[PDB]
Amino acid sequence: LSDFFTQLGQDAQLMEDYKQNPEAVMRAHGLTDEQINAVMTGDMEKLKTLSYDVI
Amino acid sequence: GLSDFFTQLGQDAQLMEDYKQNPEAVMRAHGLTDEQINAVMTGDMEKLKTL
Amino acid sequence: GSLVCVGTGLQLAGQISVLSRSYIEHADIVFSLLPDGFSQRWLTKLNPNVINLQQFYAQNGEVKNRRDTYEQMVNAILDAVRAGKKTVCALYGHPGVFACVSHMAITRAKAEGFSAKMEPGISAEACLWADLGIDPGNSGHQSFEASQFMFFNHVPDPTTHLLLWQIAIAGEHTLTQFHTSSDRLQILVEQLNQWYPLDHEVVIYEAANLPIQAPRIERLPLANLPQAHLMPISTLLIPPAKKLEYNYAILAKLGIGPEDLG
Amino acid sequence: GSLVCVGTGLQLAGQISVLSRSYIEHADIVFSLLPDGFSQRWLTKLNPNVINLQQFYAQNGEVKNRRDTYEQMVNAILDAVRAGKKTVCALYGHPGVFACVSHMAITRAKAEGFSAKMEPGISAEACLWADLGIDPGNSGHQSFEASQFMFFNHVPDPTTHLLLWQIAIAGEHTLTQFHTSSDRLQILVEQLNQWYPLDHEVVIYEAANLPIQAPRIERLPLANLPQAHLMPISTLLIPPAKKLEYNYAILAKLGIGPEDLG
Ligand SMILES: Nc1ncnc2c1ncn2[C@@H]1O[C@H](CSCC[C@H](N)C(=O)O)[C@@H](O)[C@H]1O
Ligand SMILES: Nc1ncnc2c1ncn2[C@@H]1O[C@H](CSCC[C@H](N)C(=O)O)[C@@H](O)[C@H]1O
Repeated sequence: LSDFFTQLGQDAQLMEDYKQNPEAVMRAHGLTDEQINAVMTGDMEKLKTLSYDVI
Repeated sequence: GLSDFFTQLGQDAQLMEDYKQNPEAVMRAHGLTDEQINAVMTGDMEKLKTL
Repeated sequence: GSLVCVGTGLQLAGQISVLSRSYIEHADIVFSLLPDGFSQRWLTKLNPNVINLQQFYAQNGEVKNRRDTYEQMVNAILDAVRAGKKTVCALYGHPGVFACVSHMAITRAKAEGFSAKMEPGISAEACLWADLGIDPGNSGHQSFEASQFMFFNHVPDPTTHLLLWQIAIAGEHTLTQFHTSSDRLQILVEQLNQWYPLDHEVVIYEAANLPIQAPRIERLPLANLPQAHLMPISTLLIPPAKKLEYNYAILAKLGIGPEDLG
Repeated sequence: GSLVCVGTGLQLAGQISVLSRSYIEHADIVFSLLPDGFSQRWLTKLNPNVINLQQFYAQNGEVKNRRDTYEQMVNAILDAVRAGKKTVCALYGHPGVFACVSHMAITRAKAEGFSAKMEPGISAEACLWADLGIDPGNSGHQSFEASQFMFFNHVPDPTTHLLLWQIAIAGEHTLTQFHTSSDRLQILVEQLNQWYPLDHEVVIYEAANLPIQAPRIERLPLANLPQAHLMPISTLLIPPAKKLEYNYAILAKLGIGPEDLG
């Protein structure tokens, strides 16, 4: 998971690939179905599971 | 020459910290002329764009 | 030793500047304060000599003033500098935007004779303009920390885009709790009612930290704020209540009028 | 085709974000607006298919409204998108901070059915906090465009750090000239005197564009502003005129006082 996210955040090729077809890119990088489901529902808590407070 | 060095320096924190310790030595070692170095030390951006 | 404080942006890995990443890479030691564990893994691959400033926050229900937390962060940073280490502080976003640790560290380092500097980063405010398609220049921009807006006398310009940072702890005067209360937020709404109607639409904004994550852009009337789900990363945006009106006094001094404006 | 608007920061080469540099690299075509020729050379090595938006500014003394300049920039960007090109606009600093071209291009692209987005960048404001060691959160922050501050009704909070952008054209109502006049700046000084004394110290700030260049941090009383040497890249910072004062009405509703503040 962490490997994919770090690549995706840095690589504008991959980023535009991901936006075209998120599920296909995520499957192609090995993400599980629960990991993909976590992404498509926006559940960041489960994603961290699966892997300043004041001025 | 000049444009190479500036792009070089703006991106490379090693070279940036090398430059901060000894600006003249780093600038000479990267081929800057005395007029180019003088422009840098007096802050004359007009002249740097000329050169 | 020396000190450079950088920001890493809000998004994982890609929102740090090229120079700032290079500073992290080449550092003797890094003191971090990052939004999550994905960001922390990325940093440790960049440079394995990381000391997490998170450890100095109150642990395990324990009561701790956040100013004592920051002091310990600042002191830990300066210890590495005083020892002789080429030290980098890697904070999320912009290290000097609503964040005191780096400013205090740089002031202290400079006073003890050490080289210290701050490299600007991409802050949550910068993310908001892009995510919401708002230019702060359109009708102006005001930022305040929410609690300072309550504790002290600030007058907002209701024609601007107004930001209240750290809205989730608005009114939490002890600086020992992670969140405020709904009655505190109701007092904020009544205070804000001097300038904004109760049905005025505001936006709870949260910039995304991961590249698979959409930002939070939640629109709601101002009256409903005390019932809303707020997080420490939440910023409250209050759009203008009022459109720009002509300043005839100055236009006359300039010898022009409205339909002369280009 | 599609549209991504990025920023390159203020400093040469190193202040662009890692992702934003990658967007430029992989683009079909880039439309640029950069501070100088060193920045332009750096961009052309990243991606040789660059169209310089500078061409659309008034050339050779011609009378031209800046609004027609920006329209032509927006239209040129959209033409590449409509043709089918994966298009990037690379503006200096933050592309949506006191800059209309990218916001207008994205709005127009979205309405014609094209994917358009804005990536935040490091703006001149972000550079100022770092260069001056000022946190916008300390006592709050206000930004206005200088001419809008004159032409329309804005009330500044004199406890905040106040910024007037594009100070060099303050009061230039036609948007056909590159600079204003000292009589206009004197009218601004008199307007500002409602809140700031004539001997109030202000700062003319210019972030550096080159890595061998120090920033401009020129301190002067407000009265001397009309005689000062201003450039298009100059921003006027006006530090607080008043200290923060306690807001007794709200503190009482909160049931606390000054001595209880953490
Ligand atoms: N992801 C995010 N989205 C929106 N606002 C955020 C945010 N993360 C932090 N903030 C704002 O910043 C406050 C913490 S102060 C730290 C700010 C950070 N230096 C920056 O550059 O943005 C939060 O209370 C919130 O108001
Ligand atoms: N190098 C610089 N230092 C300080 N302010 C600057 C600057 N370059 C541009 N500005 C400010 O921005 C105005 C032009 S509008 C462009 C702003 C740019 N998008 C940014 O991110 O900053 C100038 O009039 C000035 O007020």
